[PDB]
Amino acid sequence: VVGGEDAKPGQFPWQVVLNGKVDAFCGGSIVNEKWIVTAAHCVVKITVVAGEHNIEETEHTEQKRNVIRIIPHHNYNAAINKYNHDIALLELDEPLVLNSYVTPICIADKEYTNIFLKFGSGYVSGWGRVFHKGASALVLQYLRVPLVDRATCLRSTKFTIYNNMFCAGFHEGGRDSCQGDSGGPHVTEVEGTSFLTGIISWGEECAMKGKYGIYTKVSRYVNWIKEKTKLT
Amino acid sequence: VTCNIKNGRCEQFCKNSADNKVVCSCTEGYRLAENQKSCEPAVPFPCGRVSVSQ
Ligand code: NA
Repeated sequence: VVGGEDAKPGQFPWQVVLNGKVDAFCGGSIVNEKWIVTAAHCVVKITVVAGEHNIEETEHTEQKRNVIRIIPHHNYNAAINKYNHDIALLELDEPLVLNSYVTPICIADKEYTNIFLKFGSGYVSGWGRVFHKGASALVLQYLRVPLVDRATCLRSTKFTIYNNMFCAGFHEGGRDSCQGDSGGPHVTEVEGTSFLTGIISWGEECAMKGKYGIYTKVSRYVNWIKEKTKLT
Repeated sequence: VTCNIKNGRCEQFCKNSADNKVVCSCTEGYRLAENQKSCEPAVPFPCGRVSVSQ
């Protein structure tokens, strides 16, 4: 996240970090004790860490888990486009122990997830780069990003943006998601309860004036998430 | 009093009901409160809530 702020511990208790050959290569969000939702392009052996705050300090709220199953969305096809239908579910080896630092994100039905995205302001968070081609964050970063209208979003890039994606960010640049944040949450706070409204997906140049961050619209996939991650 | 006006005063979700009334509801882990509008935790660690002192 470029132009964000340090989160306080437990401020985004649904956030997870994905570690592999490189640490903090992507983010994710807790759906429930056994399931994480992330970007399909992020997902090799993956370690999920919930309860994380400072990725260079072994603290006492971290819960590390291994991934036993990867479910990319059935319409995802990286040979066609690495960034279309960019959503996947990760099944953990052993359940997370839910607490103040390890809490699921809420997921509304399709209609309300779309209403919440229409509020026009969401929070993104992650341990991605703090400048374009810069270093990764140590402490979790967060940033409020406004929804960008579709036509502006289309005029900003040569690549095709479908209706299952949205743009968010600032016309002046300086504040955006960045590499390493992909897969993390875009959430909308509704009277003190956060709901998942997007998945951080991609962009071309972090925080560049006239460019925006591209996100997966979660409303299109909530039924699939609820069905795949149901525990009862 | 309709769901299209201030969400029917529902904290989370609203459904239009009979006789120009609404029925509010909440996501998993919350209970609809006695005031008929608010959502109260029904589990120790409900989704989407910041519980650590900020
Ligand atoms: Na840590």
